[PDB]
Amino acid sequence: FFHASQRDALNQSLAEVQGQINVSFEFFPPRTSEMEQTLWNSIDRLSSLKPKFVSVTYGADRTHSIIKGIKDRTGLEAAPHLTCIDATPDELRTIARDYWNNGIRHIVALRGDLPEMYASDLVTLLKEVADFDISVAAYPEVHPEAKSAQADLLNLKRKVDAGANRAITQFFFDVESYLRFRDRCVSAGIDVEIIPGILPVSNFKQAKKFADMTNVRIPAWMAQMFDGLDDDAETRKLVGANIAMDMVKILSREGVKDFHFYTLNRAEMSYAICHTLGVRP
Amino acid sequence: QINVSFEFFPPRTSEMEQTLWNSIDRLSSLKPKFVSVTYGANSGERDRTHSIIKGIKDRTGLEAAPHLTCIDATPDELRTIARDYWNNGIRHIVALRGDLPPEMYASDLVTLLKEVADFDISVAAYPEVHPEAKSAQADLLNLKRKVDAGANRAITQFFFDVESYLRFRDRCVSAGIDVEIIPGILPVSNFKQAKKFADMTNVRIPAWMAQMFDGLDDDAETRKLVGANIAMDMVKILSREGVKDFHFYTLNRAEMSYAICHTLGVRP
Ligand SMILES: Cc1cc2nc3c(=O)[nH]c(=O)nc-3n(C[C@H](O)[C@H](O)[C@H](O)COP(=O)(O)OP(=O)(O)OC[C@H]3O[C@@H](n4cnc5c(N)ncnc54)[C@H](O)[C@@H]3O)c2cc1C
Ligand SMILES: Cc1cc2nc3c(=O)[nH]c(=O)nc-3n(C[C@H](O)[C@H](O)[C@H](O)COP(=O)(O)OP(=O)(O)OC[C@H]3O[C@@H](n4cnc5c(N)ncnc54)[C@H](O)[C@@H]3O)c2cc1C
Ligand SMILES: NC(=O)C1=CN([C@@H]2O[C@H](COP(=O)(O)OP(=O)(O)OC[C@H]3O[C@@H](n4cnc5c(N)ncnc54)[C@H](O)[C@@H]3O)[C@@H](O)[C@H]2O)C=CC1
Ligand SMILES: NC(=O)C1=CN([C@@H]2O[C@H](COP(=O)(O)OP(=O)(O)OC[C@H]3O[C@@H](n4cnc5c(N)ncnc54)[C@H](O)[C@@H]3O)[C@@H](O)[C@H]2O)C=CC1
Repeated sequence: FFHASQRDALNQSLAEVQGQINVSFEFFPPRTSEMEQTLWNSIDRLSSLKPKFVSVTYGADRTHSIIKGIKDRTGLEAAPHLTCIDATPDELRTIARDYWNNGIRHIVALRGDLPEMYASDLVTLLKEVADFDISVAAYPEVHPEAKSAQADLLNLKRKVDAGANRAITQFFFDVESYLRFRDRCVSAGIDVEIIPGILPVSNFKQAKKFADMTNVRIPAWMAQMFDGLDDDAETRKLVGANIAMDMVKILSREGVKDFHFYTLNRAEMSYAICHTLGVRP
Repeated sequence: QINVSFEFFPPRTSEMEQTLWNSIDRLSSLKPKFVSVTYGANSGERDRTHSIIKGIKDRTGLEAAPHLTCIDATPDELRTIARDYWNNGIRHIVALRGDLPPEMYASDLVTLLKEVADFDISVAAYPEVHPEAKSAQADLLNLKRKVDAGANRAITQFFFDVESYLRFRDRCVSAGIDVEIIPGILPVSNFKQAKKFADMTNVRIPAWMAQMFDGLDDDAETRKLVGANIAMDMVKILSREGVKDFHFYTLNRAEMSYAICHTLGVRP
């Protein structure tokens, strides 16, 4: 009936969007020789998809090196992450110029976490220190430390007004949440795209942990979807890929033409999802 | 409230033999309503089909339905085979005619089986019409004949255009065919092989699907994920349309069908 014809149109419209969807991949500095091997293999694999750009997380660092290793190994725009943790404004400016003179003109401005300065201040700083393409974080399901939804929302506009080139959302599994949030944004005056951050889930346990610490919700249907798969890595991957592909299908239909993938240094899942989006070698 | 069944085929090599039993153990934990095994005239013969059925029965205690064709087989041979199965606990048979290399049609086999014993009988249905049918009307009338002859249920040829199945089911009901029209689901991980199958059976492959597998000839892992996504989508749609039974053409592989069943609520 309707559900049948709807899926056909939805799959067809996605098939036609092949070629005009931008994707970016997020990685993290490896802590072992094994993970280093995995990372550089995922980078080589995902590079064939010619992403808009790739980013590297910032702890508290090999971040700078990896960025460098990428820009010259593949020649892709590498955007390093930067926080306000354990660093003074003077040091920050140092690092800033230390990147600009290295070909790095794209940075993901973030506050960071501790076990007194906000992201907004870092945005203005990078803008005060130079003119980088600032990418900040957005939270469709409100950041934990936010006073209220509107308060958190107003902060994003504050970061955008500060000079943020674009916003990248925290991962989510409730598509409605993202959509209504994106509406709330434009309805608030923010004129930048709220690029959805996609987390392809193969390890539900880890994913559930991340969610609890980021105030992200795990809809019941999803919890049921992975229930009983603790010892079935292969099935978890198929189920996880299915969920991600469906999510990115709905978003694509809703006009979203940009996606940021939390690869966790793995390429296959993100690679497959991109494939369904028309992003191929 | 969803029931499932899995179809396997007689292995022709030691490696496939290994693969098959690994899949049987894996899938058996899902407690399928029944499992079936195909028949290949020039690819295994009925002894190989019989062998697998006996193996499944003795090893899992699951209902195993052998596929039986009436081509190049005399009525007396068929009765002998039928009686042999029945006395050995095999009470479900997928009655098929088999491809012509007229004699007797599937409906004739159904009638012949019911005479031997009160067998549980499943017959083939084609949402996109059997390729040799004089017409869609005649092909449907034939399904009616097979059901009227004693067929307990119909199992459709695989399809990728879900609406073709939905429209077909409606025609069956309008035709008075009251048995269940169980959709045959083909999870695709090897598109080239699936396209060959589809082309030989006039099963339509939607443009979006052909595009989905384009460029993955040497990427088995991506084909699996894409295929699983397509399959899970289909069963979800079908499930919402009242389908309570699914038959999986596992091709002797378990992962894809296992995952799909999981997303359907069918778990160990
Ligand atoms: C794409 C992405 C990448 C990330 N990468 C990393 C990484 O590499 N390294 C890392 O350490 N962390 C990373 N994080 C996590 C992030 O640093 C944490 O979520 C952290 O809690 C700070 O958030 P923020 O950067 O959005 O800062 P902010 O935008 O400052 O938001 C944090 C909180 O401060 C509140 N707020 C802002 N201004 C004010 C004000 N003036 N008064 C009162 N309240 C205010 C906000 O409402 C919010 O609750 C990432 C997150 C995303 C979504
Ligand atoms: C679930 C399923 C399982 C299968 N398993 C196997 C298997 O294990 N082994 C194997 O060899 N094949 C198998 N097949 C394939 C099948 O045997 C072929 O499609 C075969 O050509 C027809 O078999 P049937 O049982 O549908 O025969 P029938 O139902 O007799 O149909 C065949 C054709 O004859 C027509 N017809 C019926 N009566 C008449 C009449 N009196 N005059 C003229 N035309 C008539 C029908 O409209 C149709 O075109 C399977 C198919 C399905 C869908
Ligand atoms: N989206 C988020 O909320 C992110 C938060 N972070 C925080 O910054 C820290 C330093 O970065 P790394 O060196 O990469 O840490 P890490 O090496 O301990 O973690 C590696 C990667 O796992 C993922 N991850 C870890 N904790 C996460 C969380 N709570 N939520 C979502 N994803 C998470 C991220 O991709 C991270 O890059 C992380 O430990 C984490 O606390 C980092 C990336 C994303
Ligand atoms: N569901 C269907 O349409 C089936 C059709 N058949 C036909 O009967 C012939 C003889 O049987 P086998 O010796 O097993 O052949 P085979 O040995 O060439 O094929 C082995 C198995 O692969 C699967 N298969 C092959 N072709 C298929 C098709 N077109 N559609 C769906 N599944 C297919 C079946 O499980 C079959 O048992 C097959 O070659 C095929 O043409 C057999 C089983 C199922």
